[PDB]
Amino acid sequence: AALPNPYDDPFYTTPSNIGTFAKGQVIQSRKVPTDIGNANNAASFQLQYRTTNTQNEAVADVATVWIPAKPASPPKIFSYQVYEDATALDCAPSYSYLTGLDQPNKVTAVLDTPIIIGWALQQGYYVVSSDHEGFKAAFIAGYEEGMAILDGIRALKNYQNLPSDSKVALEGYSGGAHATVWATSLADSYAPELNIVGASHGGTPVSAKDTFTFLNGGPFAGFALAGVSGLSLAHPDMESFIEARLNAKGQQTLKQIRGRGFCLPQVVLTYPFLNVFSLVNDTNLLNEAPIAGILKQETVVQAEASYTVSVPKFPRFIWHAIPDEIVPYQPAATYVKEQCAKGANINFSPYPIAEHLTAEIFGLVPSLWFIKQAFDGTTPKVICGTPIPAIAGITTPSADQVLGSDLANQLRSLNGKQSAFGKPFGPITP
Repeated sequence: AALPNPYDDPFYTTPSNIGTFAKGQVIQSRKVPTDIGNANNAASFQLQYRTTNTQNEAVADVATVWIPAKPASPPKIFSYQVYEDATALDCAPSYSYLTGLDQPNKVTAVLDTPIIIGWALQQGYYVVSSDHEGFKAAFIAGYEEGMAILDGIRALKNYQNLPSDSKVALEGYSGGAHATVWATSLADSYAPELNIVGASHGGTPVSAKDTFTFLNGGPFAGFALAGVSGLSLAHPDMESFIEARLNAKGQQTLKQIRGRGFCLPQVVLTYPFLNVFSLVNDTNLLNEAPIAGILKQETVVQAEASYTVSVPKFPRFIWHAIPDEIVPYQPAATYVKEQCAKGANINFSPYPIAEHLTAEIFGLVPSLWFIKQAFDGTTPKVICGTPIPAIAGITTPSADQVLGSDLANQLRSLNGKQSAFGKPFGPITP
């Protein structure tokens, strides 16, 4: 690619004086060439900034920002979260965004991603996409991800000298939706000064445990293992518990998934029909200390949580395939149900006839339209959590009206094309 592998780059290291930096303070910046940056005539930069990890230690992270040629005013920050879905450093979004084709997780940056970030830049929004997994690549570690994203937004504000009351919106799907919901959940306590006006996420993993039990032993069982890997990297007490119980097969498998170049496509292809419990000497692994307690912390479902879960009050759009075969629908429906009961403002779009990858496209145009409405202060008034399948041209403007001819044609060409997961994308409308 345009830069060396992150493993070979001192930009992806925490400096010794990291404790002198405030949360979201920029340590370093560099100009980078990106596919999206070239396509939209927007300057892209990488920011090394200070953030906080799960163990509450000061650490560095990297985010990619795009500066629109003609910015909207007042300043609007669009925070985009990718479905990285891996536990290796070079799977980082920042590296995948670069011009080049050899990045192992390149696929996460070339399908619907350029359309979304492209659209935001054409609106004049400043765009930030953080490496939400951090330098340890702790996949599905909620506190790690949420804090990294919120500091990433702070980093862009600091870098571009944007006003303290700049409007913020967040968007993501799949693994990116987990990162997004966690950022919105931690915003009140960790980053209350951020003017978050809206959020939009779909195919959302809201419970680490429920996603694990859903995926384990099936064709996408690699993500169950990746989740175990990522949580362990974020929780040292879980790491030690699992390592002591790993058999010979388990020890080599855990090393493999954390190895350089092992990213989303490798996770998909390598571990179909893997039972994660065959890697340890205990089937009751999840119900035991300290794992049971950690899983009660690594959820935004109040019924499962061992803490009081935040209820973001700003307008939100949440979509999901009811028949989702990768990220379970019911935990996400329960989350919406719980949030609405405690006073959330959620536009809920469950699709009765869809899959994980087809709902990714079905909810895209409505997602972006909702975000523009959140920025303009014109989100529709709905009964919280009432099922309204969102359809471009019916419940929102058409793909061409929202995206323009160029980006809508790019979205239409995704129909029948292989995704990161191997499954094909479908049409814009169900």
